[PDB]
Amino acid sequence: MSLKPRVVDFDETWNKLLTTIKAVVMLEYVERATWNDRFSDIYALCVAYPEPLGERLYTETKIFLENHVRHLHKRVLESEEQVLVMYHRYWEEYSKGADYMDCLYRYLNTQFIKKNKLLMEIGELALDMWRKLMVEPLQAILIRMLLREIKNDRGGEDPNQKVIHGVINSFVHVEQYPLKFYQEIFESPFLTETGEYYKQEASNLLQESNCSQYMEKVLGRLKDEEIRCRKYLHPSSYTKVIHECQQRMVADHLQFLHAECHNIIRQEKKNDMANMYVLLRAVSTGLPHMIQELQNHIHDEGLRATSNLTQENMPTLFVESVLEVHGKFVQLINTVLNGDQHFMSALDKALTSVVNYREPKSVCKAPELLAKYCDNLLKKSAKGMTENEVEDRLTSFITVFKYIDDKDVFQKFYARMLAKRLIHGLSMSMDSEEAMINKLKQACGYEFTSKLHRMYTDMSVSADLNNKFNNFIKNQDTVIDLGISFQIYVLQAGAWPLTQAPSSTFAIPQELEKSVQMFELFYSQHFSGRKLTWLHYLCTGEVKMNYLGKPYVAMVTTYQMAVLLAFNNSETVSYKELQDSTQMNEKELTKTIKSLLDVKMINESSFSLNMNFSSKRTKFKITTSMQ
Amino acid sequence: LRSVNSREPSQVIFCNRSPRVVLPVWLNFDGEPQPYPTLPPGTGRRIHSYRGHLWLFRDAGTHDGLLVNQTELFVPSLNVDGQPIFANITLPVYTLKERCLQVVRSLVKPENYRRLDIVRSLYEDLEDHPNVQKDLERLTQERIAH
Amino acid sequence: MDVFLMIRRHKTTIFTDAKESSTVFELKRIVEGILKRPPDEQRLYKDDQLLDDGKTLGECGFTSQTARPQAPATVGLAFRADDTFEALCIEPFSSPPELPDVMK
Amino acid sequence: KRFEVKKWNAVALWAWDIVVDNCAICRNHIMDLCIECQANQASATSEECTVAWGVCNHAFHFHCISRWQKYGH
Amino acid sequence: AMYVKLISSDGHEFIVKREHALTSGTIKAMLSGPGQFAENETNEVNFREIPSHVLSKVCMYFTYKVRYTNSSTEIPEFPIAPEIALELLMAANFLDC
Amino acid sequence: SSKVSEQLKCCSGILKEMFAKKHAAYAWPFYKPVDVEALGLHDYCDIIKHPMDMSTIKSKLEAREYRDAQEFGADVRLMFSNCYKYNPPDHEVVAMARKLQDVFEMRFAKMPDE
Ligand SMILES: Cc1ncsc1-c1ccc(CNC(=O)[C@@H]2C[C@@H](O)CN2C(=O)[C@@H](NC(=O)COCCOCCOCCNC(=O)C[C@@H]2N=C(c3ccc(Cl)cc3)c3c(sc(C)c3C)-n3c(C)nnc32)C(C)(C)C)cc1
Ligand SMILES: [Zn+2]
Ligand SMILES: [Zn+2]
Ligand SMILES: [Zn+2]
Repeated sequence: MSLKPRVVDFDETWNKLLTTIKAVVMLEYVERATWNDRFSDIYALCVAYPEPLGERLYTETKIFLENHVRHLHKRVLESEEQVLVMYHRYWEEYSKGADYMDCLYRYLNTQFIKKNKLLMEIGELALDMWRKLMVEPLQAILIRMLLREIKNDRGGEDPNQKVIHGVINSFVHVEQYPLKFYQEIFESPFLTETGEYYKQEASNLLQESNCSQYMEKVLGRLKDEEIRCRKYLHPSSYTKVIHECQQRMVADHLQFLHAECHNIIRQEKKNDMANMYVLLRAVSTGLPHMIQELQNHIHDEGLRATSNLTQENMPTLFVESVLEVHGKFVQLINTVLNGDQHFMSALDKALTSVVNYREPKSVCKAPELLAKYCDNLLKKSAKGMTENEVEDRLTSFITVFKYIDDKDVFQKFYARMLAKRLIHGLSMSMDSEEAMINKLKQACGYEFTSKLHRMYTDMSVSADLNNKFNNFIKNQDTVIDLGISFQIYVLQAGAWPLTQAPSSTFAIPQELEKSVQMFELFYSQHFSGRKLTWLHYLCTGEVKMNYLGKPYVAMVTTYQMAVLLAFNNSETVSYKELQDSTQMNEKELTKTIKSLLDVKMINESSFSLNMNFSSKRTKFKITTSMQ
Repeated sequence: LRSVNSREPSQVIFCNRSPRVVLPVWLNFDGEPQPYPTLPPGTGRRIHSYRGHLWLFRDAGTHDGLLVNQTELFVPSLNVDGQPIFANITLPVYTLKERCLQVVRSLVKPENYRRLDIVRSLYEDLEDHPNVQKDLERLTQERIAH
Repeated sequence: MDVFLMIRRHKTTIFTDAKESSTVFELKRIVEGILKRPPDEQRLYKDDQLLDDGKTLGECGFTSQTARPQAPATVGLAFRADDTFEALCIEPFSSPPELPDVMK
Repeated sequence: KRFEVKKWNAVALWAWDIVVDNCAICRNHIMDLCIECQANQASATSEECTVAWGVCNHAFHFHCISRWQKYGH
Repeated sequence: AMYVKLISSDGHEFIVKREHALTSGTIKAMLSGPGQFAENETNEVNFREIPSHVLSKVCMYFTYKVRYTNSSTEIPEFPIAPEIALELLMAANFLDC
Repeated sequence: SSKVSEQLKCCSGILKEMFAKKHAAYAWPFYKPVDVEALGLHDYCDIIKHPMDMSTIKSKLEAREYRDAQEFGADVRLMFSNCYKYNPPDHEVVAMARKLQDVFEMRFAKMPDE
């Protein structure tokens, strides 16, 4: 049709509109005639001419809404023996009457507020009023029934999940037009009941069970409480209930928990430790006392274990103790309690206390011990390990010694020791030394090994510039002959220490003197690294004398060889003769003389050459003492 | 509704298919917009403007707002990559409601507003429509909801 | 293409988006879907020249190139009436009055 | 008395030598660094940003000397 | 139902959708209140105060809006006739959807 | 061919120094055609009849159609003076044009002969 305008009759229109509202809301399916006539009547009422009829029609609708609220309230008040079920059913009936909300009253939704506004919301206000008429007076009964059902479920009976959920939902769902309704309706009483229950349960359990039993029962109860909160509430307050229970049970007993935690940690009851750590992790104050006790116990155990070290193998014992303690503590803590960075810091502090414990009456030589341990692990005379094992040991030692006090002292000791071990001809692998140095340089910084770099560049600069001069000689004019190979390192000369300043000018054998002089003559061209003093205390070699009982020359140092090259003048000499020929001081002269006399190399002091010198090995060396 | 006085060139002319004459709103030092010359429906208008400027499209002979590039207004950008671009013109959700309000305002002069065979709701409530400062402020009211 | 159609017959009313390249037989199938009267008994005509179900939307000249966006495309509707197809009958709509004494 | 051998090790060397010439424009120490050349008392790497010109008797501060013989430091 | 049977008072029977106008949340919410439910749901609409040609043009416009609501294709303008402007003004001021 | 000129090299250097971000922020519209039909200036070109810009100077210097840096100076003077005669004497436009021309001259105050 194409319907022209019309004049409406208020009374008949209201009667017809009510006759459709009743058949729609009342859970009844009505004829298509009424279905189609409802909207037509509504429009005819809303289209009054030549004036408005809103005030009247809207007043009638509002009276209808108030009547619905009051009638629902009374019908529910008929619910004495079925309060909760009746409340749920009536709320569901109203919710279904609104769930038909895709039918008619969009005009009511959006043609009144924008007729006297920018006085409430219409459908939301209808829900709120229906709650006021029945819910607003019956809140006592509804809350009481909910609490009774919760208590009964806590006792062992089966509750009414769907009814509980809907009854809880509606009151918050009153106003759409956000946490006002629900967060002001249920959260408070729910949390209050949960807190009372948790307080009673914790008070009973604290005496009804031991620490581990209480912790396990509390974990199970917390899981059950989370399940119940999920079943009977939304995520807006589940955290509130859980936190209230946690404060009641795992919070109020923090002091007793820490009192037992000393023994718990000292007993390493993995399950109990995990339970305590979990219960205290979310708590502000749960960590500190346990962390302190654990750190103290670990440090004390490590120190006590290390006290029994055998004098022969001190570095090995220290390394083993540190590795064992660190491994056990890290494994336990990271397996039990989610890996607290506070636990990592406490482990670092305990390890530092263990390592930096220096006995009174002596200086703490831990860095020197570690450096010597690394040197021994890299040694070529102590078999039992592989190169990969050495690399792993260095990697472990870096993280172990991260907390050693004497960093600079350890560095200087290692530098001197490696300098000696390379001066002696024992560094079987500059690459293995460089792997240890790679650990030390990935850990100790760039300045940590700038000195090592200089010392290496010195072994080279000597190697490099001297080789250049030797090559220039190989391209030179005159002839040359060696008869004895040799090697040297004087380069950029400030990497490793040999720091004893000279005291007496050295007069060494012309044998090596010629090599030194030719080296200087070929070398003095175009380089500059170190320009330091003499670090040449390492002079020695051999010569084969076909004039003794047989040709036999054993290891002899530079002083002894120079004295014997003074023997290239006379075989019998007094002390003054050897002293002058060597240019050495009194202490070195006496030491060399005694060593040469007792070593079978010789036989108001006087000395003579040995013509019958012999030993158990035809190749034996007069030793240098400093070793 | 106050344009940005960047002075950084934005080399673009917006292809505006407005069926009337194209004289959109503009920006002043404090924000004063003024009409512009005629750009008819289908063709574009070319002018160099200032970076940071926000402007939209309307009907030159209707005076009603049609969302700037369908949005609030074609927006301010600087000159990088040197390419042309524009915030073109287009209707809002093409409303028979606005069409009827403006049709009443057109078939009856602005002095013919409260004179239906009806009561005095049409003029204000529905045909209190096209205006430059109004359209601008109301689009800005949307953008204040935003 | 989008051909705009609106069929007035008796007191009926129907509309859709009509394919210009598709079939008037498709239009009849749509009419069957909308009315419970398959294209078998349906009969649509652009004016009086009968548009066979083989004649597409462009067979009548009404397409999205000329179809009215604010008003539907003219369409006549005649259905099957027992042993014959009742002729197309569409009367005129409401009568419009003149303009007010000050608005014309 | 007998020695028909060759197999000493020996040593004598090492010839230290600082930077060489007169490098005054602003041009701080040729053997030290400039103001910012060697004002870095925690450093000695002046000796590697050093003061020399070439093999032709040049020297200066490190940076403003290079951009302004010993291979020394 | 397939269609939404909309008929005015003056004789004819017609069908129009609401989802088709959903961009018209006007339609989406005007079909938005008290429970109207039957097993044979076909969206029947009986009113006695609407114009016929106005309803037809409004149905065309509703199809347009349901095709253009977030659609990115070409769009025409709003077609109206100069016979019902005042009635449309009152009707809109009542509807606002 | 063209035997390179020291003035031409200094002109390339001046164009470079103009290629700094400092100058384009005010003479950037002059680095390209100040449209005569851009704002309805049917008489802008009638008044200024020597089309030129920073790009004009760059092109006249790169193409090798200029005799020396005096030509670049003359072109800069022509462009700046046309802008000034287009603008009034009480405006920021005069301020900017004078700033640009004076800066050009002062900076040219450091290029010697070749
Ligand atoms: C013929 C036509 N048909 C269809 S549309 C059209 C048409 C299109 C554009 C124009 C001119 N453009 C405008 O009116 C633009 C369009 C829109 O974006 C708004 N608008 C403005 O100019 C606005 N202006 C601004 O936002 C900047 O405001 C500064 C006010 O002065 C603008 C110009 O003054 C009025 C006329 N005078 C001139 O153009 C002198 C000219 N100005 C300028 C000039 C102008 C402004 C600034 Cl900030 C700097 C230089 C100028 C040059 S060369 C050059 C490249 C320019 C830009 N110049 C020189 C050299 N000497 N004189 C000039 C407005 C409305 C405030 C005047 C004229 C007609
Ligand atoms: Zn100097
Ligand atoms: Zn430097
Ligand atoms: Zn020289």
